[PDB]
Amino acid sequence: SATLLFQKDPPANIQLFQEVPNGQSKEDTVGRPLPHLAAAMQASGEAVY
Amino acid sequence: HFYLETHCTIAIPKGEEGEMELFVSTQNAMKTQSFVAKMLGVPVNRILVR
Amino acid sequence: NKENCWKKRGLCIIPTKFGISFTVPFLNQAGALIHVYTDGSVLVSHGGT
Ligand SMILES: O=C(O)c1ccccc1O
Repeated sequence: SATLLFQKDPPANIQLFQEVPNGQSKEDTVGRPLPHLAAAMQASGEAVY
Repeated sequence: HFYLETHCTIAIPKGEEGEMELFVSTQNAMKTQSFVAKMLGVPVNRILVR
Repeated sequence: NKENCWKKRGLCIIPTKFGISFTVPFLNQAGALIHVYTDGSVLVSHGGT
């Protein structure tokens, strides 16, 4: 192994979280993975710093 | 009326979510806000009148 | 580690606990300002950034 050049290994990503109550309204986003509200503008460069 | 200062407005477009900030010589900030919003087609909470 | 002389692997599992609250009591206060405009749209303002 001391003669081997760096070899990157295959990545693996798993996230586990809890789903919201089965009877929760579609408009009640508390507990849901809602993306950051400014993420689209951040990705487009429209978000103002 | 002949107010010494005539009508004047400065509108600043932020570029985010239809946001706009305006500096206006007006007695009605509310109507200025809703009217600008109505014309733009965005919710009133996106417009700031000062 | 037995099959490698110049490369080794390590493994460790550790816990953590973190007290929640400013340790300066008076900093644990928050304010918010909410306006509902006539078109029904809401503008929320709060002390956080
Ligand atoms: O974490 C704290 O206890 C704290 C206390 C005062 C000011 C900033 C802080 O983060």
